[PDB]
Amino acid sequence: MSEAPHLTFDLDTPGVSTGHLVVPKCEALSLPVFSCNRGEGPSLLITGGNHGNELQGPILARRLVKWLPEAQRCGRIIIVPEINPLASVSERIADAISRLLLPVVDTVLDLHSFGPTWDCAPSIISHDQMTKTVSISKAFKLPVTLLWEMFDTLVHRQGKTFICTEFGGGVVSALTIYEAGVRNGLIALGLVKGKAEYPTFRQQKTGQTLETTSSDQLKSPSPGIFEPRCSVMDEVEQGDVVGVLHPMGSLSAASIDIRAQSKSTVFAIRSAMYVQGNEEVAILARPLA
Amino acid sequence: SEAPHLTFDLDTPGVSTGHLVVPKGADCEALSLPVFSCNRGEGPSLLITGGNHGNELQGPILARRLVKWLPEAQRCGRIIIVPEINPLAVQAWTRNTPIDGKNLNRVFPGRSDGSVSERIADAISRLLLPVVDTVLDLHSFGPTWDCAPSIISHPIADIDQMTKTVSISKAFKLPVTLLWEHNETDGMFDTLVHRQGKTFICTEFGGGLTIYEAGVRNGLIALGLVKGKAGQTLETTSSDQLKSPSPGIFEPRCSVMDEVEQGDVVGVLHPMGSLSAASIDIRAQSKSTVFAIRSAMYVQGNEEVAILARPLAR
Repeated sequence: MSEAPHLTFDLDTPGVSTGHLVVPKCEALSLPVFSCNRGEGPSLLITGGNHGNELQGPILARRLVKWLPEAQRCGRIIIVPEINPLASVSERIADAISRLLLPVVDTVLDLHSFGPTWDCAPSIISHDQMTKTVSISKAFKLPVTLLWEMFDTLVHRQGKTFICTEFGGGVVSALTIYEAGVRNGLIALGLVKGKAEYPTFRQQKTGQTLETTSSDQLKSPSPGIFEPRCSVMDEVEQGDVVGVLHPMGSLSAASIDIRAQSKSTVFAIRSAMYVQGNEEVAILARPLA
Repeated sequence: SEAPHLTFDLDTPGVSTGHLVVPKGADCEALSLPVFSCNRGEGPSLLITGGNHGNELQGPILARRLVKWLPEAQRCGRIIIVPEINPLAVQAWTRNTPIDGKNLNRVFPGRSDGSVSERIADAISRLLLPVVDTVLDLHSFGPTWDCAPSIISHPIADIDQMTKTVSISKAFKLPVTLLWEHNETDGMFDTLVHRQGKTFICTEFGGGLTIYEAGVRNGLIALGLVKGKAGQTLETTSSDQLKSPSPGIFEPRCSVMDEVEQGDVVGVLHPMGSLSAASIDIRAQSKSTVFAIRSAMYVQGNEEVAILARPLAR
């Protein structure tokens, strides 16, 4: 009964506004929102914090909120740094974003997190508009642009362009790499002045387009303690040990090797942890044919 | 009913593998914790434990490496290893026991008719503790923390015991040996150290491994259990334990091993309910080294976010 979702300020108000997106009743959640409305030009929504466990997205989004008042040349940029603050309520949060934010933007940039248990390459993932989405994605000049075969559905259910930058909690994340990349996308979109620059990653200034399919998505054959045996960006040969699975019911039993099925690059890899059978423990990727 | 017991004989010469059976109780069925024992006759006795907490797997992994290496490397004595003392926690991805909510370490020596954590503690205390003089715990500092590969030594009033334990700890040759009177000694510490007068060594694993391997090998050499040829000593006091003044998103601004000056920003706190409000700086109270620091995460007011340390007086 009581109230629909609402914003605490008017999005048509020129300049900078800060307020909340109130999601109706657990009780009401008030998600802080930043909006800079500088008229005609590109309209972009930036979201972060799907995983309350890994906050590099939210930190990058807050930095952007402080910087955009001086740098934003035109258009409209809405920033919701933390989408899952408590992290049904998840349906109602999705609904609030769909009703109040998605209608006003043409593009959505999700600062998506895999969680603290994965390491992954600083990158953009993509699953006509595909050509547009892929060119815009490459314009970020991140170390990897991945063609990988739900929030993209919401965004697609309004026919908007969806860009997904991937964050993980492992050693490979690189916050300044992601900053440089997001700035390159805002430059590419025409929202801020400047020239795109590849950030230095692993002592290099390069971008690479890779693809991943089912054979490259390595899964555990059975339950146990997964131990990674490679790092993000490692070039592996077919048959190389990507990780080892240790059994928990016995210290005499053998461990199981988890091997790469083809020559490929380690895009993401799980940290050491207990996994069930058929759980993905490494994402490999290869260059396009 | 059933008492806790081992499924094999510790006095069996050579390498044995089996289980420690924790009987059924009021909250769950019996548990079988795998145990390794390498008996090479007369010499030092040692228990090595991992997996007291469930979100730390480097200890369990290191323990399993020792299980495979000690059959050829152990020269004498007896080494018992339990790579995961809290399988319930390891499997639930939880810090403490998911059934009873208890931190297995703080409940030692437990009780046979208590909750699951208490029965696990009772089983270890009745069957493993009485046969060892030294316990090595491969301890989870916290997966939300990055900390130096180290041993944290808690000051105690018994001078010889403190001297012996600190010397053995330093002989591991890890990056840091940290003197710290944290008073988080309920359970296992009080049991082994104060009640039993034993050598208790805690190696620290944060959530941020060949260092640890080499360290534990040096430790084993120093204990006379493995033959071979095998570092900063720092202290942390209350002014070195930095806390958030209010709830928000903590953002670290320094890394483990960084040497910070008095007044340097160690981290920043971003307020949770506002994008207009300014962030709060969390500063070092003295020139010190970063021993441990939290990962970017949500914190409540007065939560510890960084542990700084200073070199011990020479």
